[PDB]
Amino acid sequence: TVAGLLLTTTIVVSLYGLFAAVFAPAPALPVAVGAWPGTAAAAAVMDGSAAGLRRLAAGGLLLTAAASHGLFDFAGSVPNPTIYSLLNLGFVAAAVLQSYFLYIAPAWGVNVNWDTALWGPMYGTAFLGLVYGLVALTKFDWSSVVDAVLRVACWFAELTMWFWDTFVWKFSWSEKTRRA
Amino acid sequence: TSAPFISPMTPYVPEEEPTRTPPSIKDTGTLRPASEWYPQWMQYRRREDNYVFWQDKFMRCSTDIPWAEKRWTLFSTVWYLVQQLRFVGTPPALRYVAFLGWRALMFQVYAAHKALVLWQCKLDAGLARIGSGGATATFSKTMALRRLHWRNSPLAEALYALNLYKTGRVHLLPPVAKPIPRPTFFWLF
Amino acid sequence: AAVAAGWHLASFALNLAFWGVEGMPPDRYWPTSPRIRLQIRPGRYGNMDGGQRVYMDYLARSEGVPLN
Repeated sequence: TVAGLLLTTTIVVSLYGLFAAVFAPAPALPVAVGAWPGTAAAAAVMDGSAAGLRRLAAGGLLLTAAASHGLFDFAGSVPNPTIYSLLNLGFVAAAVLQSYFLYIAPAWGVNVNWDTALWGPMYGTAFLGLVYGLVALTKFDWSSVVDAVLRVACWFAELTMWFWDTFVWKFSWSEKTRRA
Repeated sequence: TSAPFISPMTPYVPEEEPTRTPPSIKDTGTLRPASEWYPQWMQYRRREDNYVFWQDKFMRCSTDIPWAEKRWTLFSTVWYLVQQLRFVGTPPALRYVAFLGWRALMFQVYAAHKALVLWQCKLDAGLARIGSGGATATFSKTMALRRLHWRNSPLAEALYALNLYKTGRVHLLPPVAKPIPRPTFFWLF
Repeated sequence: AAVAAGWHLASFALNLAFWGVEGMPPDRYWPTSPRIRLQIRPGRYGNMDGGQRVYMDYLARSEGVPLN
């Protein structure tokens, strides 16, 4: 069900964030040619105070990746079907809290759109954790969204049947009649 | 003797169902056409013994068809178009004219084949002379008839020519050609 | 013009060489009556008792019997 898809997608995204974060030394911040050639930290290099920050982010992303892999291959039977209810807390709440931080990120004026390997998996895994809160919140049967598909398909079918019988050709004309 | 229980002095060769319908009752093994309604031998038997004509008809046409002639394949569903053209899309008059022309052509072909067979018997009688060296100018009527009825494979006539040219022995003949089965592949043909 | 007419004439001659149904066996995917093949049978309404009368002369109209 969409629980498995949720967790395995968090696996893929976190492991790719690791494979792209622990294999490259660092990206480079744009120089913004002519931006206060003196102070204001412009036209410089990234500092040794953020590479370790990136590695710490990557390590946390890996720990939550392995945690998601464990939960996924454990609750694949959805041995303990109900114990994870504890770690459920840990797996979701903080995630949402994570997003909150990033949701206040534009307020603090921190730029997240320029760099790739830092805030991408940030917002990805945070939103995916909120979405796992959803998967546990409304309990998609993996056959209920298919039921919504069928509902909208039936509605549109009833629309096109009316459109046909009213503006194209009468159903009494097209279909064969019997008894004579 | 791989057979554990029973092993007669002659080894068992498996038998399998036939794959084609036999020659009718009326046709000769040769190339000449038949009498086209009634065979000539029908006249020398009792009236109460010639039910085999119509019985053979009933058999080849409806009753014993070998389940290998009812295989549905991709080749047979196009041969169906060809045959249905010939049987439903052509008027019987043109069919009749083509029939007459084909009969005439086949008669001429048979005459040619008979002449060729006679020439072959001369040549082989001539070569057996060099072969055995001495007196025998003879051939075998067996081989002439077997050549006229297409009962020898080419390898057989080659081996026979060699055997004649080397040892004579004009009465030592290849065993016989066996009947060709109906080729099948898969859903293909 | 002669060639473009000779084509039609050859086709017409070929259709003439047929002359009938002699040589044509029966067929079960194609009966001779369209009503059997098309499953057409009258119902209950539209049934006039003296309509059968009309039926007869219509037959008599086409079976060519000038009595009518």
